[PDB]
Amino acid sequence: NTRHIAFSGNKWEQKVYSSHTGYPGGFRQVTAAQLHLRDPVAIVKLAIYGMLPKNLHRRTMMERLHLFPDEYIPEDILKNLVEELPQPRKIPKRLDEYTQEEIDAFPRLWTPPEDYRL
Amino acid sequence: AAPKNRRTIEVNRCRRRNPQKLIKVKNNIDVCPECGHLKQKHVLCAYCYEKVCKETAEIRRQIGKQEGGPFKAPTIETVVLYTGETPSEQDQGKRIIERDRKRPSWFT
Amino acid sequence: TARGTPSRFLASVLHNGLGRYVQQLQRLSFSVSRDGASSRGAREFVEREVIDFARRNPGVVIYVNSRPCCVPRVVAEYLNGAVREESIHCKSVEEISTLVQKLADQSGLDVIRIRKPFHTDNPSIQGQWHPFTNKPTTFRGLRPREVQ
Amino acid sequence: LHGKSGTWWDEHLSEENVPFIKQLVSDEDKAQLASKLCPLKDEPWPIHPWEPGSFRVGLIALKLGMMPLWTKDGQKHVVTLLQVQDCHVLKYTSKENCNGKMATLSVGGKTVSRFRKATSILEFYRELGLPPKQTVKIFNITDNAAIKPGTPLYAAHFRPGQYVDVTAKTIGKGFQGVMKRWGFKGQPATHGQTKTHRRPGAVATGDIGRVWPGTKMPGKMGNIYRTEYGLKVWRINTKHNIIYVNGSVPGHKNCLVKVKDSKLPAYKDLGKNLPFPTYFPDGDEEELPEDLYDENVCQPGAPSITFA
Amino acid sequence: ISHGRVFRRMGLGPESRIHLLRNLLTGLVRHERIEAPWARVDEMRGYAEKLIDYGKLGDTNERAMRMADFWLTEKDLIPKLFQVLAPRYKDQTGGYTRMLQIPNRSLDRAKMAVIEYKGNCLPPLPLPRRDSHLTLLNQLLQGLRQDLRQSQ
Amino acid sequence: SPTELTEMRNDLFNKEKARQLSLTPRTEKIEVKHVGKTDPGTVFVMNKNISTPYSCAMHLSEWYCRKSILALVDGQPWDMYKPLTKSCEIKFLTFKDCDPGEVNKAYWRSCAMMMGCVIERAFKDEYMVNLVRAPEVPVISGAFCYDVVLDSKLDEWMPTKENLRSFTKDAHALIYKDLPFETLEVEAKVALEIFQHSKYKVDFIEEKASQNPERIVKLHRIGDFIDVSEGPLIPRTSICFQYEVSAVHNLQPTQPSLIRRFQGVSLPVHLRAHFTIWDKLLERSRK
RNA sequence: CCUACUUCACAAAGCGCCUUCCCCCGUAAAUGAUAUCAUCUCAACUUAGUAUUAUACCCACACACCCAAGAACAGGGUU
RNA sequence: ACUGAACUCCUCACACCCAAUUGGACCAAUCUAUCACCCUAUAGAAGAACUAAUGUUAGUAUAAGUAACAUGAAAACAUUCU
Ligand SMILES: [Mg+2]
Ligand SMILES: [Mg+2]
Ligand SMILES: [Mg+2]
Ligand SMILES: [Mg+2]
Ligand SMILES: [Mg+2]
Ligand SMILES: [Mg+2]
Ligand SMILES: [Mg+2]
Ligand SMILES: [Mg+2]
Ligand SMILES: [Mg+2]
Ligand SMILES: [Mg+2]
Ligand SMILES: [Mg+2]
Ligand SMILES: [Zn+2]
Repeated sequence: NTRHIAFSGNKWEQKVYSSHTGYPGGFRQVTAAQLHLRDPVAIVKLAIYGMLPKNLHRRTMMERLHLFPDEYIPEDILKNLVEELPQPRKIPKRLDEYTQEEIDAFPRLWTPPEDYRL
Repeated sequence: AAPKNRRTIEVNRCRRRNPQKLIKVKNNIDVCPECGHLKQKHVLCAYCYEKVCKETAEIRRQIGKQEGGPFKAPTIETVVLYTGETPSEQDQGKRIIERDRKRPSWFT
Repeated sequence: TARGTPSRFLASVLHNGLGRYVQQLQRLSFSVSRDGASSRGAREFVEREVIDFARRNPGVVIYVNSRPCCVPRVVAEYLNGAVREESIHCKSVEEISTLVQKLADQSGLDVIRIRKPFHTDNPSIQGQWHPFTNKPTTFRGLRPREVQ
Repeated sequence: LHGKSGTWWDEHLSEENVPFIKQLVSDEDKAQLASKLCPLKDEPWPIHPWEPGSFRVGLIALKLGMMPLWTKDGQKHVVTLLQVQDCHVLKYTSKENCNGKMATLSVGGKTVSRFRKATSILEFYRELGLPPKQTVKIFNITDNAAIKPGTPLYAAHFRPGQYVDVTAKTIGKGFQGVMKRWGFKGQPATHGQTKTHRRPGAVATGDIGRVWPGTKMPGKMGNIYRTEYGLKVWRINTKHNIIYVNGSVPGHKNCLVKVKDSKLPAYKDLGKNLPFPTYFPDGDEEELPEDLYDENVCQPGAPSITFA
Repeated sequence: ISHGRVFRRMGLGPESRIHLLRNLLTGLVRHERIEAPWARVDEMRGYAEKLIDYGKLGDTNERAMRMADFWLTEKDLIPKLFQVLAPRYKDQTGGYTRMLQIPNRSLDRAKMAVIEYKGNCLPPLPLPRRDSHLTLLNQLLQGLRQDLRQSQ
Repeated sequence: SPTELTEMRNDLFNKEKARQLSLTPRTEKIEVKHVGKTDPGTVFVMNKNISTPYSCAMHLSEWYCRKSILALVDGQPWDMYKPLTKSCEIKFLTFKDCDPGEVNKAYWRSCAMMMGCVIERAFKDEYMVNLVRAPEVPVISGAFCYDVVLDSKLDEWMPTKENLRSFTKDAHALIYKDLPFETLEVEAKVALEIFQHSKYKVDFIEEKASQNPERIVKLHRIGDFIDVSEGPLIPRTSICFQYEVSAVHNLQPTQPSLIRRFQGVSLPVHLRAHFTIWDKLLERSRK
C-alpha cells in the first residue's frame, strides 16, 4: 500500500525530488505528488535509501526491500512473510467511522441558540 | 602531453594481458591427407607447394635453356616430358621440355 | 600491527586448569660460556639461582651446557611442542631470573594477538538468541495476511 | 586438434552431394513457403472488425530504390520502392510479457539460408514451419489485430492514401569527424590557421573541468535505427508486392525496413478502411488490380495531363 | 567512406596501380603462374580475365591489339596471347585463372597468392579436394538421394 | 538380478583378460612397420600382445591418434585397442580416407553396441529385455539397427517421442563418459560361459564359432556391457558426436516373440553435419 | 536519402529532395463559511488544469570469402 | 533522558605527544689495544649511519612495444619490366 502513504503538512506539494540525467539541461525537479503519480513506490524507496547507511552494503540491503503499491503481493513473497510490524502512525478515525455510542459518550460542548439557521 | 604519473605494473598487466592483446588460438589447422603435413584449411599445404615450386623452377630452367634469350616466348603450346615418356598424338606440334628425372606421382 | 601479524584465540593446552594445573614448560637448556663477558650474567645465574629454580620447578628438566653457539641462550621447550629461544646475552642475574620465571609461568602458545580476552566453550545457558526468541506465535501458525 | 574447429555445412560434403543438398533444401524452403499461402483455411484466429484505437501489424519490406512520380496537380514527388519479400508473422506475445501493456507480433521477412543461422533460430523456425528470415521486428498491436503465426503478409496490407512510418538502420558512415557528423563550421582554410581546419573547437568551458555527457564529438555515424514518420503511400503493386512510399526512407538499397501505420496524431483513426487484421488474398473477396493508385497520382498511360 | 569502391588503392597512385597490375599481368602471361601478395593478385585477376577475352576477340581486331600492346610490356607475349592463351580458352566463357592462397611470405608475412592460367604445362597446384563420396556423411546423404528419387 | 548378471559377466570378462595376459608374459619385441602412405618406412618395436595400434599412433603423433579409427594390420581391420600379436605391417584408417568403408562399418557396429547398452539399461526393472542381435545393415540404409525382444508385458507398448529422446539422452551420457571399447578374442567356451543366460547370444556365439575355423569369438565391452561383435569396433565412445535413437519398428513376422528393431543414426566429431542436414538424416532414419 | 539536378559517377555529397507529433499555470471564474451579505478558497469544495511526457525505436544465449558493416574488433550475406 | 574526548574515575604501568634551539641516556657498523678465541666484552679512535640537494655514477622501470624507420614488380635469380 505504498500508493496510500500519507505526507504530513503540505509535503505533497513542497517536497521536491531532484535528479540529474548528466546531460546539460538534464536537471529534473519533480514534486512529491508528481513523483508519486509517476511511480507509486518511489517515495518510500527514496526515503529508505536516504536512511540507509551510505556505503556499499546499501544496495544489497535495498535488494531485500520489496515495495508494492497496493494490497496485492506475489504469492511467494506472501508465503515468505513471517511477522507484520505495527504501523508507526495510528490512523485517526473519521466521523463516518465513529459509532453512535461513541458520539453520545462524548459530551455536547455548547448550547446552540434555537433561532439560528445553521 | 607527458604522462602525469608512472603507470604501475598492476595496471600495465591488466592492459597487456587483456584477451584482446593475447594471441588467439587458431582452429583451422589440420593435417594434409595427401602427405600428412600440417596446413590451414583455406591455404595450400606448405610442403606440397614447396614440391611444386621446386619442380616448376626446374621446368622453367629447362624452358630458359631451350628458349635461349629474352623475348623468345613461343607461339605454340608446351608439354613437359620425363624420362621414359614419348610425345603423344595430342602432344604433336608443341615444344617439348625434357626433364631428367622420372615422372612425379603427383604430376599427371 | 594486527593486520600485518597472525592472530589466535585465547586457549589453553589441554584444558590446563579444569582437573589440575600442569606446568607447560618442560625443558630449559642454558648454553653458557665459561669465558666471555656476554655470559657473565648467565654464569652468575647458574652459580646462584639455577639450583633454587630447579628445586622450585621439579617438572622442568634443566640442562646447562657450558658450551654455547653464537650467543649464550636459554631454550624453553613446552609440552605442546613449542620451542622459545631467548638470548641471555649481556643480561644481569636479575634480568635472567625474571626471564626464566616468565618462561616458566608462560604456556607454549604463540605470543601473538589474541582476538578475544575470554573463551567460553558454552557461551549460552538459556539458549543463544535467534530471531524467533521473543517472537510470539499465532493460532495454527498462520503467517501474516494468511487467509485460513 | 583442440576440437573447437569451426565447420560449415559444405565442409565434409562431396562434389556429388553439394548440389543435391542445395537443391533439396531450396525445394524444402519453397514448399514451406507455399504451404502457408492459404492462411484462412488453416485455422485462422478470430478476425475481429476494426475499432477506434486498434493498432494492426506492419510489414518488413526491402528498399528496392527510388523513382519519380507525378500528381494531378503537376507536382513531382520522389517515391521509394519497398518490396515485401516473404514477410510472415512469426510469434505472438500477450500484453503481460510484451515488456509493456500492448500485445506484440513478431514479423520476419527476406528468407535467408538455414546453413548460416544459430541452432536456436533454426529450431524456432522449424517449429514455425518456415524458412528463417533475415530480420525479425516486433509490432505493438491491440488484441483485436492478433494474427496466427505463420500467416504471410503482403504489400496490399497497406493502401494508397494511407500514411506510414518506416524505420531502418541508416547508412553507416563509420568514424566521421565532427564537421561531417554534426555540421560544425570548422576553421578557415588560410589566414594562418595551422593544422586546424576540421577540428572541434573548444569542447567545453574551463570552469567545469570536464566534458559534459552528450557532447558532440567525432565518432561513428550512421548505422543506427531511425524512423521517417508520415510518409504517404502513393501506390501499391500487388503483383510484385511493392509499396510506393513518399520521399526518402532510412538505410541503403536492398535493406530491410520496418513499415507500420503512421503514429502521427493527424493519422490516428485512418484505419477504418484498411484491412484490419491484414490483407488476406486467400479471402478472394475481390482480386485486387495489379496496381492500386492514389487519387492524385498521374498514372502512366493516362492521357497527358492538361491543367484545364 | 568507401561504399561501392571496387578498386584497391595500390602503389603510388592510379597510374602506378595500373603499372603494378600491368607488370603482374605480363609476368602471368609469360610464366602462366605467379606468386604475389594476395591483394595484388586479387586486383589483377579481373584484368587477366579481360586480357583473355581481348585475345579471343582476335589478332586482327585493332582495339584488342592496342589493349594487348598496352597491357603486355614485353611484346613477344602478344603473339602468345593471341595464339596460345586465347585459342586455349576458345571453348570456355570465363574462369580462365585459378587463384589460391599460399603460406604467408617469409620476408614480411604478407598474405600471398598464386595465380595461374588454367591449362598450363606446369605441375598442377595442390588443389583442395572435397571429401570422398564414400565417407559416412556422404553415404548417408546418398541414401537420402536414392530414397527421395524413389519416393518422388 | 540384472545387476548380479552384469557383475558376474564382468568378473568372467576380467578373468579371461588376466588369463590371456598371463598366457602372454614378459616382453617380446615385435616389429610393426608403418606401411601407410604418410610417414612411410617407420618401424615400431612393440611389446608382444601388450602394445596396440593406439600405441603405434602415439609413437607417430597426436594427429594420428585423434584421426585414426581402425588399423589394417596385415590387411585386416584391427581395433585400435586390440593388442598386437606378431610383427606386421600397419596402416591407420580414418573417417576421411578415399575408401573408408571399413571405418564406416566399424563406426556403425559401435553405434549399434552403444544403442544396445542404452536399451538394456533403460526399461524399468520389472520388465525383462533380451538383446538378440545387431543386424549388419549397410550405411546407405540410413540407420543402424539393434534387435531386442521386449517383455510380453510391453509387446503392446510402443515408445513415445519422449521415450526415444530419453534413449538419446542416455546415449549422449555414454558418449560424455567416453568409455574405451575393450576387445577380447575369446574361445566359444568362455564366451558361452559368459552369455549362458542369453539364449540368443548363445546361439549367435555358436554361429560365429562355426563360421570361423577355430572357436574364437569377438567379445566387446564398453563398460559393464559385453556383447558379441560382428567385427572390429571404434576405439572410444567419444568418437560419436551426433547420436539419436530415431525409431523402434516391430518386425512383422513375430509369431514366437516380438522382435523390436531399434533404429538410430549417428555421425562422429570428424564428420559433423549441419543442423538441417542432421534433421533430414533423422527423418530418413525412421524407416 | 539519391529519383532527378549539381559536384560527380558502380558510390560519396549539396547547391537537391523527404519527414518532423502535447503541454506547463500568470490568472479568470462557480458555490461558500470564518465574518449567516459579500468573498476564486495558504477554508472545506467545483472548472479552465495539463507531466504520471505520449509515444515511437531496439529486442533470436552459445574456416574462408563478399558487403551498402567497418580503423582493429564487432555486424550482415554466402541457398 | 541518553549519546558524547586522549577530561576524570577504574585494573595494571608510567621518562615514553611542540618549531628553531638546548640538556641528557643509549647506540649500529668499522678499525686499534686487550679479551673472546663463536661471531663477543671493556676501552681508544674515526672518511662513524641518508625516504629527500631538477644531488653523482650505475641498473632497471613508466611513457611503450608507443613515436618512428625500411625493401619498385615478376622471374629461370640468367633476365626482363615500370
Ligand atoms: Mg570551411
Ligand atoms: Mg593547413
Ligand atoms: Mg601504400
Ligand atoms: Mg565515553
Ligand atoms: Mg590524563
Ligand atoms: Mg659520512
Ligand atoms: Mg641509499
Ligand atoms: Mg637523490
Ligand atoms: Mg616495453
Ligand atoms: Mg599512447
Ligand atoms: Mg606510425
Ligand atoms: Zn601436403
